[PDB]
Amino acid sequence: MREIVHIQGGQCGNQIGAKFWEVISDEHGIDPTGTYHGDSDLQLERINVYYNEATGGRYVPRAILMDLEPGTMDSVRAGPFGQLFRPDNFVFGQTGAGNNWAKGHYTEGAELIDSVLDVVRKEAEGCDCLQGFQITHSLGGGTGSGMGTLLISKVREEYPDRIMETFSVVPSPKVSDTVVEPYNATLSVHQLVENADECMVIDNEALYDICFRTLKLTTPTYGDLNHLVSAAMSGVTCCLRFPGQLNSDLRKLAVNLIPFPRLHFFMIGFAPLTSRGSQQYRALTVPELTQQMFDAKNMMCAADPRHGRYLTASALFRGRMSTKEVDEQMLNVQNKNSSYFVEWIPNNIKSSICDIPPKGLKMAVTFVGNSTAIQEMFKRVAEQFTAMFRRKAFLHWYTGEGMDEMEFTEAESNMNDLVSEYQQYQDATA
Amino acid sequence: MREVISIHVGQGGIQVGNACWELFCLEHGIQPDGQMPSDKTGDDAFNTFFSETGAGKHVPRAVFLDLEPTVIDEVRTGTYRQLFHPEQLISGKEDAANNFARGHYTIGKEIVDLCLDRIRKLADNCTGLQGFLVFNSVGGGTGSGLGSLLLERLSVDYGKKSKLGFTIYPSPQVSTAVVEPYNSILSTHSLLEHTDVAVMLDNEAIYDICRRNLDIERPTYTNLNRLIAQVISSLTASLRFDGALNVDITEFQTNLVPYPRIHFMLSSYAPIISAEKAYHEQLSVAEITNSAFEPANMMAKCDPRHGKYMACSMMYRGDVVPKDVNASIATIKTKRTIQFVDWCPTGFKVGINYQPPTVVPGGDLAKVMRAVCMISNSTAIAEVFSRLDHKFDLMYAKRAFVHWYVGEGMEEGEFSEAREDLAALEKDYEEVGIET
Amino acid sequence: MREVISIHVGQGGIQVGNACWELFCLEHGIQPDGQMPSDKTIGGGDDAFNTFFSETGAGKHVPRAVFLDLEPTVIDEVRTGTYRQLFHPEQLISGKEDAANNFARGHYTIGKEIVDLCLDRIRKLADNCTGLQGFLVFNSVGGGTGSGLGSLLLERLSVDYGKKSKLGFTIYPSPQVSTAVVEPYNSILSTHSLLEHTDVAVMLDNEAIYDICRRNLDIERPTYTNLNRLIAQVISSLTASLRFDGALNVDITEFQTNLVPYPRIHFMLSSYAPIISAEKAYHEQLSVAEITNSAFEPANMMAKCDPRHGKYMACSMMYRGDVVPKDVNASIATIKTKRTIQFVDWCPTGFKVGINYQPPTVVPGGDLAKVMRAVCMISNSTAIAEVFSRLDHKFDLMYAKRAFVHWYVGEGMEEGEFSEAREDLAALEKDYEEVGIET
Amino acid sequence: SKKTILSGFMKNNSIVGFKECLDSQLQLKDSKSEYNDKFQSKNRIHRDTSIFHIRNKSQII
Amino acid sequence: MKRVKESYFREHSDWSDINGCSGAKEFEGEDLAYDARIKYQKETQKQWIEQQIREKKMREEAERNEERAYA
Ligand SMILES: Nc1nc2c(ncn2[C@@H]2O[C@H](COP(=O)(O)OP(=O)(O)OP(=O)(O)O)[C@@H](O)[C@H]2O)c(=O)[nH]1
Ligand SMILES: Nc1nc2c(ncn2[C@@H]2O[C@H](COP(=O)(O)OP(=O)(O)OP(=O)(O)O)[C@@H](O)[C@H]2O)c(=O)[nH]1
Ligand SMILES: Nc1nc2c(ncn2[C@@H]2O[C@H](COP(=O)(O)OP(=O)(O)O)[C@@H](O)[C@H]2O)c(=O)[nH]1
Ligand SMILES: [Mg+2]
Ligand SMILES: [Mg+2]
Repeated sequence: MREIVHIQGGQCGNQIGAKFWEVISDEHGIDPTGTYHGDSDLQLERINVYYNEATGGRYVPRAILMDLEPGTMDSVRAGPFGQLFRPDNFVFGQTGAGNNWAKGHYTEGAELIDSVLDVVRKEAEGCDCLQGFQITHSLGGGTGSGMGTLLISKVREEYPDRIMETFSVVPSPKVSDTVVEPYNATLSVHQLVENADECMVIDNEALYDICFRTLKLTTPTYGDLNHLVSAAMSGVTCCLRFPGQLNSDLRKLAVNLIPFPRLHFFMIGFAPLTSRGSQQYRALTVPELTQQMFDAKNMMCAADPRHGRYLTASALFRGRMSTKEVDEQMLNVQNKNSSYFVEWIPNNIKSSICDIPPKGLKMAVTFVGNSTAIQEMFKRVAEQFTAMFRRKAFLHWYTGEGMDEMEFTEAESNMNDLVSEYQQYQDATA
Repeated sequence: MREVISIHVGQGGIQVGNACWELFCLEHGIQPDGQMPSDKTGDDAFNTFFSETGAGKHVPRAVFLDLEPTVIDEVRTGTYRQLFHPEQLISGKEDAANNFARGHYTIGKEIVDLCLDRIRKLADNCTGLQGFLVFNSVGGGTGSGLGSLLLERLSVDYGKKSKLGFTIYPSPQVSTAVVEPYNSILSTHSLLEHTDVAVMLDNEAIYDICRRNLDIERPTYTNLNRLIAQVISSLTASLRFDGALNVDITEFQTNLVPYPRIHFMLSSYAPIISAEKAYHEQLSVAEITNSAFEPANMMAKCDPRHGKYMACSMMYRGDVVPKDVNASIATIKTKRTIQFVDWCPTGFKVGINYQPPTVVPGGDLAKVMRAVCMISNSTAIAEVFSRLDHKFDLMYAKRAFVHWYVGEGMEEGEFSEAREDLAALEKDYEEVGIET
Repeated sequence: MREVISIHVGQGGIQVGNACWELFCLEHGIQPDGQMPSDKTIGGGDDAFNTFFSETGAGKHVPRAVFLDLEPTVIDEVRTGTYRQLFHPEQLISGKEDAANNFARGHYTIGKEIVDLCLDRIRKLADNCTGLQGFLVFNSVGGGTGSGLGSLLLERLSVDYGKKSKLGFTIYPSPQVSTAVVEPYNSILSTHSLLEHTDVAVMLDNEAIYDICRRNLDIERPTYTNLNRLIAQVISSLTASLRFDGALNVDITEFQTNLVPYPRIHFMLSSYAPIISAEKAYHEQLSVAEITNSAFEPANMMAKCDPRHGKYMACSMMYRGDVVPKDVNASIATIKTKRTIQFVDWCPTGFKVGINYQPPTVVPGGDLAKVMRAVCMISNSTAIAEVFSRLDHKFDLMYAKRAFVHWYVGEGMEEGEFSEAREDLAALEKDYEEVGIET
Repeated sequence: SKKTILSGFMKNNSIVGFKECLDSQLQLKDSKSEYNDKFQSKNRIHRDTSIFHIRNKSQII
Repeated sequence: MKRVKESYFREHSDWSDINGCSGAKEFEGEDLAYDARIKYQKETQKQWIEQQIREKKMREEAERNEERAYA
């Protein structure tokens, strides 16, 4: 029933998938052996959305894991709940990409794409009623940034009516781990803008900031970051798996969130988050939820919304709540901050309600906001790219396998055009 | 399923290979016999360096070459005699005697064929071969000649396979021989267009480090070999131990060498403290990463403060945490005495591995839960080339010692092209170092 | 998370460092070996020692100080001393050749071979701390190596940092008591250097402390150990508020915010009370009023100067013990009522008072008694010009016939530097003169 | 002692991929056949009309 | 290569251990063992000091003995 299949690639994508599948499995009450041990009816009517049924009464996730090196999947198989994934789904190369976007998009990914395309076609054809595809990947690593975009292009050429999501990890210039981030990041964005139906950006700097300031915990880790991001994924599609006061599908969110076809890059947020010491003080109410949800520092993107104007916003609530307070609070927050909302799109907030809360909570909020404040990410990325590119540094690695500087220049020009157009609507007035 | 092949030529190469293979064996828990540690009791990591013989013992994927038999005789008589395969310790009959021409044109060509046969016999076994490591004292005739010959032969036999050269250039003022400028320049002319990555291993800096830190006022070659082996292990741990952020051998030529002509780096290791005060300081990640960038801690006798930085690759092994690493990176960037080149906004590559550094019995270093190994490409390395150039021209002004090479099959002009290649390298470095 | 960095240079600097560091050791309860016997402290939390020591994770605590010398006798004595396990093995930098009381040797010939090592060690120590409050420096001005290295380090630090506060506890030769015969020359050169490179200078001449220990401690044969103990007690009283809780805390930044009206005139003189031996301590009352009265007599002063000959610009008082704010204010009121002490006209309010609760500690084998009240004094007054005038007279007398200048010109230092030093010091007395004039 | 014990006699006479199939696929009872599912039921003169309509979504197979 | 450990000291948790965590209320990044961890490792780390100290002194004796014989 309007189900979705999962695609994950790269070491980062595999690590995100390992936690997201754990979260969804625990929310649906499924053991790592694949046997149900839940307690409520609601955990099973819509179980076909994420799980396929095999003989013997067990469930298997409908995910496909890819990489150019075998270590990452041979490692995730050792993690908890690693038994769920089907060995036929794993696809790996024997070489790896080495953070070369050209290598992972032209030479090795080109020959590897056949098997993963075959399996994704089989998986899509098997399910009765498609809803869409979701991808999780990092733009800083060569294998992800190349292979994922190439697969996006290939599968978009085959399924033009299906909806597509990308959860993209954009490399920040503060917490920088490799020296070739600008090149593959720009080349990834150039291909992403043409094909991705929705793109949703996550920054490790923002994750560290929120973990350090809101959680106030001593030692963060990639596990904690994956925990936050997995909660973010579960929030958007909860109401697709459970009933509620107002159902809202991915297509509904897409219709109500993107005014123009080329403006589909979102910043998201999850509420509530509280420290261990402060969890016993705060009272979970709708005002607290919305005030934390519109907080600038709660955002999982380093971009600051108050530097720009919201094109539109969407909020998904989880738990048993009455619509009066939701609507009144959203009206009040729209009225009290009239400066930060562009005026020619009146009533630019969408709300949706699901009555099944996350296990252990009563009320939760997942927020997706299309704002013009994201332009600074692309501005700094393009600045670093042009500074490192004017001297033709780190270039022959990309040019040694069929790539030329014309593609680089075209990508830079396209990205700058996107930035200029995206800021054009910021100053538009009626 | 990933392997690397080790090549050790020259007396220094042999004397450092022995030290590094003691360390690898201790790391993987093998006894000198080559088996499991007796009958007191298999994670499958040894495949990176060792290969299972089919029944019990392990044979390393390394080859030793020499023209003078001596060191081969002692290694075949010592305690590791049963460990190595009897027919991979290639020994010649007459040494080149500090003559580059002898080892490049006269007597090494009869041994290079057997060496290539053995290299093929080791390579065909491997299936996911990452590449080759080569060790050679550059200031020696046979070492330089065979190192060259093997480099150009491998470059055409294999092609795209990666090779890493850990060469030991002569010190600015301390040297054992009197003719090493000639063969060092010729060897550099050879390796410039054939080696993917080259690393400085000058001996003066290591002597100074041992004197200042280990408090050893009478150190010998063994300590230097132990330090170099520690560098090797810190570099190659990532392939055989689990880590939060892994770096392969292929993830060096894509991050550390901005242009193909520029592939010479210099290294540093931290912490380097004698055990008598080693843990009377907390050895935190911040202080170890500051000591790593300290100019007095360079593995080569070069001062980075005289030039800019293009690339820095650091591998942390032990109890490091990414937040602490990033916090240290921020402080290093904010520090004013270290400046990066303009066209490189971010220049740090970072790798994390969980296996702690080891201590070797009879060693000098203390076994610590945290360590960092740094390899940097910076403009300051032109000074050593300049001083070697001056030393070479001082010799060549009166054509001294030239007969010893002319009479060995190589003609008069080869010095000219080597000098021109050095000049071109200096041109390239000082052209890159200028801001836009 | 608040730290200071200590610099000791010269033999006098090392000997003062020994006393101040043993005092800090006993105050914070750390053991000489460096391993704490462990406890839950009595003031200002358990982070107190962080002000002076640094944690190695567990075990020995490394003091935040650096020792410099060129003659290895005192450094070797410290290295073989009872604190051999306390100090870091290679932060005690020692040379080979002494400057031999010649400022030129220590400022132009053999200073550079050690200043770089000092700078590197300062780098390593400064990278440890996070909230560095400032630097303190200790040196003897009448000694060649101490003077030259102090001048060079101040000049180099002024450009290495700039805005960070530096305090200097200098010890001038006494008006008639001196050991060397050429100390006026290098004293004049050192002041000519440090006038432009020191935020706060404290005068600590030796004849006055001799008179103090003679009159008060009833000791007819004191030695430098007693003087160093008094200096250490002064330092501890000055810096206690940084680590011990009190009603009115005073930071290091609230000295160059209350004591130096203009950047030029930053030389101050410090007094202490009570200074009494145990046997006669059985008599008096030890009240705040009488201790603050005792802090004001020129006979109690540790600088050989007479404030009755000039006006006071500023006053800083640091009380410690069981003092009461109302009692302190009453004492200030009585002092202002008193006529024999006159303030300058343009300074209607001239007192900065701080209160700390921890009473002072007594070192075993010492000479002071255990007291429940103490007050420390840092005053800036116009009477300080007389010492400068006296050294002017002595230097003029010795330079009238150009004696000993052959050496000073022989190590590369030029002939003329004496003249500009004379002009600078003369401008200094002149400035201190028109400062005190009434409008 | 991981793969050193191999020998030709043991190697070839050992079925590896076509031995007994894994469980949870054995689950059919051999004798139970057609005409026997229903024609061998029992049959009975008066049927039972009790039919239950549970308020749960029917499982789809 | 592999990532079998989330952090270096603690391994992954048992499936029984992760009972909830669908909502973000427990993170295990709050540690709750930081001071104990440091205090524990530092003591054994001192022990490595003193053990190396015996080795140093023993080889020091062994390096005087032969010259004592040579005299
Ligand atoms: N770092 C280091 N360098 C060494 C060592 N042994 C020799 N060397 C260097 O090697 C140079 C001379 O070459 P050798 O290694 O002795 O012998 P070779 O390389 O085979 O060349 P030939 O002497 O012609 O046989 C010396 O100048 C040393 O600098 C060593 O153990 N460690
Ligand atoms: N009050 C006091 N003064 C000291 C002490 N030690 C040294 N001095 C002063 O130092 C001056 C002489 O210099 P020294 O300390 O002997 O040596 P230096 O300062 O390092 O300079 P050099 O003599 O060149 O080595 C004397 O005039 C003393 O006033 C001390 O322990 N107490
Ligand atoms: N959120 C998250 N980010 C990660 C993780 N591992 C790596 N990264 C980020 O991804 C960047 C490198 O990604 P990379 O390993 O090259 O991705 P790949 O090339 O697809 O394998 C680094 O800058 C990290 O900040 C993870 O487990 N979670
Ligand atoms: Mg030799
Ligand atoms: Mg002296």
